[PDB]
Amino acid sequence: KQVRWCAISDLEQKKCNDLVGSCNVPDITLVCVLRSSTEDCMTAIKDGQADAMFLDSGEVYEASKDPYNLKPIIAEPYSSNRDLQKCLKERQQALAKKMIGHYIPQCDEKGNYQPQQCHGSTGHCWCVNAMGEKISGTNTPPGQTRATCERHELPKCLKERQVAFVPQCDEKGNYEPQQFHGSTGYSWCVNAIGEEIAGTKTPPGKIPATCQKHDLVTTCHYAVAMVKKSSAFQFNQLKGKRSCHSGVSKTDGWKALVTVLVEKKLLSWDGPAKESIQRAMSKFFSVSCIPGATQTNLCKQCKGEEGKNCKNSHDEPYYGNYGAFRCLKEDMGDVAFLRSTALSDEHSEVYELLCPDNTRKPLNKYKECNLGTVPAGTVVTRKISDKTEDINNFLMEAQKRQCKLFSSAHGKDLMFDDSTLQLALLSSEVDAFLYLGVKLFHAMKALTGDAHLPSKNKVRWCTINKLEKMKCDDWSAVSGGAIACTEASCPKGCVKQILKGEADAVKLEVQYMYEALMCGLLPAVEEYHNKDDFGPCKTPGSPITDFGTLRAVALVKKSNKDINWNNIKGKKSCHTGVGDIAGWVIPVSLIRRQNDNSDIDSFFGESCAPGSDTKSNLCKLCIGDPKNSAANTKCSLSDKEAYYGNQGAFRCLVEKGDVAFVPHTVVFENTDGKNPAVWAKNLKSEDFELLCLDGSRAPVSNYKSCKLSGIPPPAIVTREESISDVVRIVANQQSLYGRKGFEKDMFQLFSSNKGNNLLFNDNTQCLITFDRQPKDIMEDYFGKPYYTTVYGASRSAMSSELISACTIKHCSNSLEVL
Repeated sequence: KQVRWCAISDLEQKKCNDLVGSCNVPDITLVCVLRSSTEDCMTAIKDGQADAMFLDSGEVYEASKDPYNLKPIIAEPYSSNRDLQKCLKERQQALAKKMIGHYIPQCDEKGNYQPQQCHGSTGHCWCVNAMGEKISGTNTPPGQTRATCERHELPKCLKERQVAFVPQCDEKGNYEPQQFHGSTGYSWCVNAIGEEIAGTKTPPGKIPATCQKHDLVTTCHYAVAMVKKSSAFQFNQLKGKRSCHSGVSKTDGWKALVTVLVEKKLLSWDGPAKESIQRAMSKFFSVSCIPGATQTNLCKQCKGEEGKNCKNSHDEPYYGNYGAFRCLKEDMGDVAFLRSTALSDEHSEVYELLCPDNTRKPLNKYKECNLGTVPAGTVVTRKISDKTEDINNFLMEAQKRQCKLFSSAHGKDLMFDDSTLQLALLSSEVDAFLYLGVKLFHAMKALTGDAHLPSKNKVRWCTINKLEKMKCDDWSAVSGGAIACTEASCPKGCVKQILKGEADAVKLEVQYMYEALMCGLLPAVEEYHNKDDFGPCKTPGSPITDFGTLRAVALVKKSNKDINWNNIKGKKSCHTGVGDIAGWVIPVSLIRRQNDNSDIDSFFGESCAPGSDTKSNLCKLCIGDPKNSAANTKCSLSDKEAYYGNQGAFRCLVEKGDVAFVPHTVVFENTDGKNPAVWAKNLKSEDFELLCLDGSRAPVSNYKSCKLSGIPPPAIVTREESISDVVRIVANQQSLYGRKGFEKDMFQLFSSNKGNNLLFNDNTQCLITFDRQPKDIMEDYFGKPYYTTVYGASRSAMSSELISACTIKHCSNSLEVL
């Protein structure tokens, strides 16, 4: 019902009052809280005196910590080569605007851009490639012959696959990051457009380089150094010069420049633990105006009034990009460090750029004469997110109602970057780390001084609950400084901690694996479950007969002789639950692979898949709670189902089913006398059969050959610089607290008085160092069958915030490169 925005200057508050008066959003009132600087506004938000504010990307990492503890919530979205049905989304967003006479993208039947796009109110038309970009030169006014529009929707990867080394592309048609030559056995990594990145080519037999995912994006902004053409100094002569900066905490004003100076060996400084950055910089420049700085000489050139001088605020006239430009123009500085948004051609007469290659270039080449790419700013609120909903509602309704958000007659870049086109809500999961990405986050961390000092003799294990934490603390007490503990909420959070340099290793089930391997983490060791062969564990290296991995299988009655694999469409199927690998994942994957219509809600009839829609066919014959008429619990992902799990899905094949999808063990777990005492009394393991791929059958004890696929074992993961460490520290720790370890009376790695299946599954036999075969990482852990069947042998089969954070954003002028 009310949203308080924090303004850092008088001009920002004037724009805020303007928007209070003009922008009428129903049921949400706007309020302007005035503070004197950026930091004061952050504090006011932390104190609940205000609700949200805009921040530069560089100010984000320090905002997520004490004494602010803020999180990003609303950012500007970038166009990329990963967007799907972009025309439909853009058309919807345009139709949602409360205005008339604006361009509403025209879509065809299939959700693709019409090659010709017209602006209705003006009569202008133009041509457009698949991603909506205007083909240069095709804008035609009314009354003039329209440019004939071709259909530019063939991607470059598919255009290269034809006329043919044959690359591998994904379902949409982009480049797979890992490329493998079929003629000459080799492996390398490629760009977002197919360019081979140097230093990655690998002859066969050798392990291949770990390739990283690339997204091609447009409209990137950069940090630049600007100098008047009359001056004659270069980059490595900055020492002693007078500088103008946008702000002490901005990326375009401070942080990128510092990273460059350090890499260029120009800044006399070693580490942030013994001397702050501002000291070294104050000794580097003579006099400067760097808003927010605490060194006297770094504020001499500023022109703010008494008390307003050198603040992170427009009250300081030299604050911001345009403030630094004004500082350079009035000759209060020799070089201005700012963003490529303040660039204009009206300035290309007097001003030029100053490249880190000790050369000068005109403004228009800012793409090749810069200090780094600068991500867009973000709206931030309290990490507790008590007001995210209201802020998002107000901002998006103001965008629909065409309020003057990203412009003002009072000044430039007030409240928001004036270069902002549209603001969109981020996932609630996104914090500073997920927003900045792994690389940029680690860079911010190393710059602020929180860089962790790696220990090659201590592994920090991550726990997912308090019971795991208690077992970890027992292990750490009996460990002798080799095992430490960290706390997280879910395995995904542990992977985040590992990538943030706050933890070292963690055991992941296969379901969490695809993301982990996608972010550069490798398997150090794996969980052995073969209850019958302790050979490979007592002498580390003795060959492995079988790993004890689960085998997903389809189990049927010998009574129903007609059910074969090539006719499973329509039969009552049985699933352990929506999410389980053997009970749900493998079958639906193989189905959408072999039957191209790929509809599983209609493929089966009256299946029991606990976890699907209560009204669909996937929740019939699901007897929910036999003796509980006080609650309807049918089709639930809990034991309140009489069909959840291996046992519950086995009840289905004997009751009202024709086929079940379970691990192979279930048949031997509830038959042949070793069964509970209700429904599987006189049932034997001979009365059942398995379904194989070629459409035949076999006895149950053929799960090695008549199998759907193989389930990869749970794996302990860590970073590549810790493998050789973690492995050995595991080995040392396994000869002491394993099953046949020396001090098994002190502690067991595979049992606990605090709970069951903590840290590792209780039926685990031992841990084995993951051998790194010379092939793809996913193909090595998952195995070619599982990989190809579930993920389609692709690195684009999944999209989450974490993979988006492990992504290199390849900047380009446009996606027209096809």
